[PDB]
Amino acid sequence: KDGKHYVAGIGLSMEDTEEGKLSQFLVAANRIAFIDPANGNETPMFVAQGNQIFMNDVFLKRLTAPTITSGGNPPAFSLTPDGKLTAKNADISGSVNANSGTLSN
Amino acid sequence: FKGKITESHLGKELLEKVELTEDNASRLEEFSKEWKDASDKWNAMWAVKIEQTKDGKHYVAGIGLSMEDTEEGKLSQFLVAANRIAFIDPANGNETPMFVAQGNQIFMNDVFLKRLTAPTITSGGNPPAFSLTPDGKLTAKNADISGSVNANSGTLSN
Amino acid sequence: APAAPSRIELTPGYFQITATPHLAVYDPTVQFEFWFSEKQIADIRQVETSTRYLGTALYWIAASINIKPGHDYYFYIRSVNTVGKSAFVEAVGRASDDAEGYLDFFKGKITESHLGKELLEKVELTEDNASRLEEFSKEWKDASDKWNAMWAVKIEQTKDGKHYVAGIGLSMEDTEEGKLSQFLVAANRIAFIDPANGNETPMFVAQGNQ
Repeated sequence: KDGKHYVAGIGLSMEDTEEGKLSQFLVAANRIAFIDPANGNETPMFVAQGNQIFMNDVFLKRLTAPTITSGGNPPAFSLTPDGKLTAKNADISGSVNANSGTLSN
Repeated sequence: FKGKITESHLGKELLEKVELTEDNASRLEEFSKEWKDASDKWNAMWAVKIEQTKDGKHYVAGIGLSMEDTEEGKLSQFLVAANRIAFIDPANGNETPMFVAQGNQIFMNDVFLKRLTAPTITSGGNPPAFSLTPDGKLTAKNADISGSVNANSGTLSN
Repeated sequence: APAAPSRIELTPGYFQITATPHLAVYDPTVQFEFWFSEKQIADIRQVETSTRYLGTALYWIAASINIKPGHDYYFYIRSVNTVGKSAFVEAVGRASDDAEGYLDFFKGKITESHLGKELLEKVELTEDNASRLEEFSKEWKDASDKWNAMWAVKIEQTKDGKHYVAGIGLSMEDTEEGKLSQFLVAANRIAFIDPANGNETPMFVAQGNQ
């Protein structure tokens, strides 16, 4: 288009390195979407586009994220790489072991 | 994204098509077509759409990669319409999947991230050990903080 | 008249809920009628009309794709005998949440499938330094007069007497409810890249269960 190129494609390959044969599945596309058509469903449940991934409810074993946000401007809760935890309320059924505290009441 | 996929070429190609109508009729299909649209520009798509009919109802599954022409430029789209998308690492003959997507749910093993934006986070369980809700609530069993706790109010037993 | 059960235990499981009752007074001559529901009904007299009839036994297990993890489902349990039915009692149950357990269940389900034994568990090629690509799309009828379809590209190689296999497959097979689709990718590195503006940095890399 107007002198600029656009290339997309999928590919499964098995190549060789000093260790042995390594397999690799690759998808180069601007938007990768997964859709479950059960009972005629059309809402995607995994859409990756522009270095961003949008997913529905997800089940996990271990997460390693240095930044976690609740969304919104003035987010509701947030954890940041400096160890900061920002929240609006907190119930703790046991003990709060802090090195310092500043409370109004 | 559902709307954008519906307003695409594969949305009415891999889906919205009702080929075959009688019971026990199954078609295996795979095409590779590039053609010029009404906008005098080329759109291309390669797809494997396999469909079956049972009790008068249609089950269609498919893989499809296309690139079409938007107003600003060419957009490429890879789509997988299936009831269960699974990724498996076969190293040393492993069969346990590491990414299973089914029914608007994604199950994964440990994952590394740069930034997460989730309103609800749960530890899993009847009474979750820890939880974070969109109303700003942090529920936990113990809280060890190496610095300062700056709060408007506090209610401690001891 | 038989009394309502004192307690109901519900063992969770991967896409499944167990249900066994227990009475304060033991009586082996009574059975239990079990009904399942997804949404709570305020009225109790129309549970028999608005809930699925799970069955009648001393205990039951409801295992289906419809039951999802992280969701609360309702069970209506009653005690019946030669005298008559008893009062209906509510119970709340959820499936398991362990992603490791669900991935083990999914490994079992994939192994108990046609692509599981197609892209894996095949020992084609035996000599060293031998490789083959094989792309096939076949539809065939099973012994149960149902049709199963599949399309798979499989790469296999041999080195120093060991087999390295990778594959990409899309299939729809027959299960006890009808037909179910599946898309399997077996490879040592699964990468998603956005090539806009000459970008090569992947935005999703799956490898080594990470």
